Amino acid sequence: HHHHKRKGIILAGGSGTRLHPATLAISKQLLPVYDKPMIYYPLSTLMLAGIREILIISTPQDTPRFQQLLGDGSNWGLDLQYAVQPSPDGLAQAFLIGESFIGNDLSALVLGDNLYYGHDFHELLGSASQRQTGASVFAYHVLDPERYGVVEFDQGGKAISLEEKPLEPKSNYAVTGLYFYDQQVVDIARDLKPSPRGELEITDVNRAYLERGQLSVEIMGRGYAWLDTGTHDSLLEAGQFIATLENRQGLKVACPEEIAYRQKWIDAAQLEKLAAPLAKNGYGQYLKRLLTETVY
Amino acid sequence: HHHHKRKGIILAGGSGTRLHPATLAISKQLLPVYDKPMIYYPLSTLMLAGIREILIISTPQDTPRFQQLLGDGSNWGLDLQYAVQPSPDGLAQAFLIGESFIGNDLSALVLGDNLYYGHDFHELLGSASQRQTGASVFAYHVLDPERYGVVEFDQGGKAISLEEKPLEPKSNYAVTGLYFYDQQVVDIARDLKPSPRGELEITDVNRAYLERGQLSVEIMGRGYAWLDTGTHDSLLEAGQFIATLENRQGLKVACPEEIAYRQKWIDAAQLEKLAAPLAKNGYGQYLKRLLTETVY
Amino acid sequence: HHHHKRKGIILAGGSGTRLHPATLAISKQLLPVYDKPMIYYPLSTLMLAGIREILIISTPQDTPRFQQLLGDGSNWGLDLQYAVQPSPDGLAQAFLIGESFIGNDLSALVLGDNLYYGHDFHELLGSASQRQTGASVFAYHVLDPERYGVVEFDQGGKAISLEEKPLEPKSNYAVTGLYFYDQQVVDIARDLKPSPRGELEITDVNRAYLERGQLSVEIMGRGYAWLDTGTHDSLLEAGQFIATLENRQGLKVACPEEIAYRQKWIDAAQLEKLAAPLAKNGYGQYLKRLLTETVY
Amino acid sequence: HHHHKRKGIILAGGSGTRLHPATLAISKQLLPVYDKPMIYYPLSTLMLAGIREILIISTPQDTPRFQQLLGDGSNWGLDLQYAVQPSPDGLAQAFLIGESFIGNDLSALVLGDNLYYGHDFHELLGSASQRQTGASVFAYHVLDPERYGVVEFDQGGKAISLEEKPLEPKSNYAVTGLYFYDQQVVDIARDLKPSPRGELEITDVNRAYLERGQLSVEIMGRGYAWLDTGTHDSLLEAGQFIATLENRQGLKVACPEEIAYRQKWIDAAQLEKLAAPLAKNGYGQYLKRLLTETVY
Ligand SMILES: CN(c1c(N)n(Cc2ccccc2Br)c(=O)[nH]c1=O)S(=O)(=O)c1ccccc1
Ligand SMILES: CN(c1c(N)n(Cc2ccccc2Br)c(=O)[nH]c1=O)S(=O)(=O)c1ccccc1
Ligand SMILES: CN(c1c(N)n(Cc2ccccc2Br)c(=O)[nH]c1=O)S(=O)(=O)c1ccccc1
Ligand SMILES: CN(c1c(N)n(Cc2ccccc2Br)c(=O)[nH]c1=O)S(=O)(=O)c1ccccc1
Ligand SMILES: [Cl-]
Ligand SMILES: [Cl-]
Ligand SMILES: [Cl-]
Ligand SMILES: [Cl-]
Repeated sequence: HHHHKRKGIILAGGSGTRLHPATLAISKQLLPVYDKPMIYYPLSTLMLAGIREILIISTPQDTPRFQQLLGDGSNWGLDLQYAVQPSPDGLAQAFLIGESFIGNDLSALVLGDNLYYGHDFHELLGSASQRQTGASVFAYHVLDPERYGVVEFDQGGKAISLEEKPLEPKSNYAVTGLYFYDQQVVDIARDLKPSPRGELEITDVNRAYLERGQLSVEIMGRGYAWLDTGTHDSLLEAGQFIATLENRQGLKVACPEEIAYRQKWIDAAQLEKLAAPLAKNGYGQYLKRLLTETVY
Repeated sequence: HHHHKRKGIILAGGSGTRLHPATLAISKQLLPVYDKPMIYYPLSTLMLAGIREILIISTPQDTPRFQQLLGDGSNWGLDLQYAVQPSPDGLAQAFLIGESFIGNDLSALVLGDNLYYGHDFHELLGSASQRQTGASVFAYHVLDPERYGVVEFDQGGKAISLEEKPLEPKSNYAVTGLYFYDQQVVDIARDLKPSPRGELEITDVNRAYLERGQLSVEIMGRGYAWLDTGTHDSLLEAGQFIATLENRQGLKVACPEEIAYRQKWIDAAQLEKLAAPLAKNGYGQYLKRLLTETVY
Repeated sequence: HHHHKRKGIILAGGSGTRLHPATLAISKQLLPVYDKPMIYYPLSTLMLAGIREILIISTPQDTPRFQQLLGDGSNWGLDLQYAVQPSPDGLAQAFLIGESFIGNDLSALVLGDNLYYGHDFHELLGSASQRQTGASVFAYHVLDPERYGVVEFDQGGKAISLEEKPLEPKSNYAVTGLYFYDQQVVDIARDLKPSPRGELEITDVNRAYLERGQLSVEIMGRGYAWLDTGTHDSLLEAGQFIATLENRQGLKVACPEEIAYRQKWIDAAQLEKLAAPLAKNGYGQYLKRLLTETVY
Repeated sequence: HHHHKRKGIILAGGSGTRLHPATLAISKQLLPVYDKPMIYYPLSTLMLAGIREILIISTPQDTPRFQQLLGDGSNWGLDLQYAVQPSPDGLAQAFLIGESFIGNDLSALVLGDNLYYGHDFHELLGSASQRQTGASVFAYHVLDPERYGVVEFDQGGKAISLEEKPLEPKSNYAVTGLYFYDQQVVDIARDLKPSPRGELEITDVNRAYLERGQLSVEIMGRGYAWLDTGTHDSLLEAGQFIATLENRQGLKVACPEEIAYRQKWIDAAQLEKLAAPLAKNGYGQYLKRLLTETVY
């Protein structure tokens, strides 16, 4: 136990009224994507990147529920802490809210409703996580880049501009909801002004690194799935996508107890205890099977 | 001493740990089925039976959230009351919990995780609602009767036995989660002894009515969909099913605002106000279109 | 000189290049919807109307394949004939191609890519089939009327105009792909002039009947599913929709063997033989179960 | 044009009666998976492995249809040839049928109903394709390894046995439907005897390489999708899986014209011509867009 290198933040704050009435009772990032709470996925992304000290930011109403779901992290070899965003005034506000949590360390922000799947994903993040200066982002080809921060490249494949929700996007490349930053991000976030939309823009954070030549924009290839959670239709597809992978394989995607176990943050003895409450359903069954099966 | 309509109950309590970890932060009946919380579907079903006075039974933990979503019903021409079920002791327990709520009235119990769709469904509920003594249930042909209460019929089509979760079902006709009762149900329920599963069984209730010759079983035809919400798989399918119908039709299934509007429990002016806070999203836009479209 | 029942047509011709490359090797109406060829669904629809004598219209290239699948109908208590449509010149062309087949009889046209599901669907088809003069069509509320023939109603609910693919639909009520005709349709069809699209339009046919006051439009309610097969997306959804119903119920939608059995066009002994060559798979096992289960 | 290094074979032969009636009219590998014929996927796998000379083996009935779909290959920079398997007497029969096509060259067999997706898939195949001696296979963790050829590993992660459809599988690792072989496979196939099931087993081919220490079994990781096409349910999931990837990305999976174009087997001028017939639908639109868009 802990009373209060790279730190993680999950920004799991309010989506406004766009998925109401589904999200009227509870924020989106506590709803299941197939067999597990949405937040398990970005949590799992951070743990895959090797990050164990992690701040979860949510609305004032829902922190108790996040706190309840995940606890202090210790049962999974994590050190979790919690903070609140009172209004949805931009994703960069994560760096103001998390300022004292970050301290003097390196950091990474993941959106709490972002789903990543694919091969060698541990290596793709460990590469960004090892770059100790500047920021690292990921660009992914999408059909509807107007909804996102859009990267423009020159003919030699070098990032030359970023634009948030452009009316005429410059490419089909969109910045995904996963960001790695050095010790400069907090101080860049403090200097931000609200945009025409009344938000502290993460795209402004990232343009400040671009303007200094310190932004690494790596291509996240078509062979990776960055799954859309923005619409009722896209939530549905995501659960369909995860279910098809888990049913085919008899292996789970973004099972935090398993990831902990593979990183050796918990031992056999602890995994076994975590299997015990859930032993009557499939998820406890999965976790027990992992004790005696070799999975390459 | 000397003496001189039908209330509804929705049971939306603990699904224990069945669907953990998806349901760890929030109870099943608030998870979305496509674009609206699951509890809207059975609420709509009672509304369609003509029932305006309704008791929602939930866990102590989740009652506030049902209340936040649903309020007192006044916005939709209903009256909603709340009660808690501290321990999931079985479905027949709704009648003890709801004894003061029911009083000397007729009742209807609906499971808070049961979705229905189909044609003349209003009329099928009308005929059970207007049967003023005894009980009515609905029998539906399912692939896996062993999971349900099962009705055995004789060669005349008459109901002759009921068995809860039989290993060797006598038919494929499962009893759906919607039950209509006369003034005898509370007394029947008080006398029940817990099953060996540690549960007060709705099927024991229906058997009492059967043994007194006061149980109408109606067939809910194959042209109706009675959807499965028991697993992560079936839940996903339930969302796909609704999405497909609403995207095809430009009409919603189980939109409580709409149903109150068509029942004339609320007027055009009242519906316009309900639309306003959701005007940016599709749900609010749909409520608005209903004002100026004849829909047959 | 001196003179003294209803045939069906299924149009399963060229979808041109719309769904190429999926449909390059094989026509649309033979692609599966879940577990059975698409053409089974509209065939089943005619069977449900009581119609036993049926002409299948396909491309010259694909007729052998319809014939290999369906034969002459004798196995299922029907009589199937075949005709070809060398150029996709429009739906009303079915009446010229099928003129000798129809003779002096009543008719019914069904599109070979149109799926229907719902309750009392038998009865809804019964009332159109038994209307012996004029034409009957069905109007269904859709999200995208602009893609269909659209019915405009006056405030009494009476059909007053029909428009093919209007840019500004007068209602959301599209005319479904199922049409019932008296002995005037062939003559109406011979007189049509091609539309500017180079097509003989079914909607022109229905307008002739409207202008003579002999067009019944019945509403196919929202409790019916009329499924979309026009796109790769909608097709996939159509398979998901059927799969969900059949997996839930342990019953099939549009199983022609079953429907002949229940119509008493074939007997138990005949159905047992049809089951045999499919006995290893689920379809054959289902046919076998139908012999020894009462299904209401 | 060509009249009749590594060669490819696609075995797209009969699945018997297990998907009847869906497959009664046409073999499975000509049915669409979402927007394209199933065979496009394994074709695309071979082209991704750098293989351009390719033999397509099908039933006698369906060769004309495969021939019709794909032609001589020349429009896509391939050299296709066709041959027939008269009865389904085992996957190893591909090497007897293809003996003279193979000649003295290296070879690779892909099953015509196998779908692969994932990142760095070009590199994973180019590694197997470069190993000039022995055979290379892939092992993938699945839920139901009894259906497949199953690999057993020792504690150091070395393949020590292969078993075809074991009643008690030794691991959850299954051999996928993609095989690379040197000049020995033809002569090993000729010496095979039929199994207890009356088939020339590909697993026997691969055990012969294992017994000689010449089988490379590489793990295909959980971050890759090997999609199941064996059941109606699994076909459906696959089309759902592909559609979700293509709709999110605005990029296609296994578009052979695109792969050809990226390998430089056809130029801009040719791609443009292939866009022309399909210009009115999305797939022609996709191909034209590829002329003027840089996709990393
Ligand atoms: C399918 N993936 C996955 C894995 N690859 N792994 C393997 C794993 C686990 C711990 C450390 C490295 C690796 Br590789 C795992 O244990 N769980 C997984 O869900 S993943 O890398 O694409 C992924 C991990 C976490 C969140 C989202 C996807
Ligand atoms: C699709 N259905 C439906 C309707 N039929 N209706 C029409 C309606 C509304 C009020 C009273 C009668 C009728 Br009919 C509606 O307004 N909303 C609906 O969702 S239903 O009858 O099958 C249904 C009602 C309530 C919950 C689930 C399905
Ligand atoms: C689900 N339906 C259905 C049925 N209702 N029936 C029952 C049936 C059969 C023959 C005659 C009347 C009736 Br009811 C059946 O045997 N197979 C069916 O698929 S349906 O009436 O909506 C339908 C029939 C034909 C094609 C598509 C749907
Ligand atoms: C999504 N994939 C994919 C690609 N990766 N590519 C990129 C590509 C194309 C040609 C040569 C190398 C690469 Br990388 C492509 O052009 N089409 C694709 O479908 S894939 O490598 O996983 C794949 C290719 C072919 C069949 C099945 C999957
Ligand atoms: Cl990639
Ligand atoms: Cl019915
Ligand atoms: Cl209806
Ligand atoms: Cl992997």
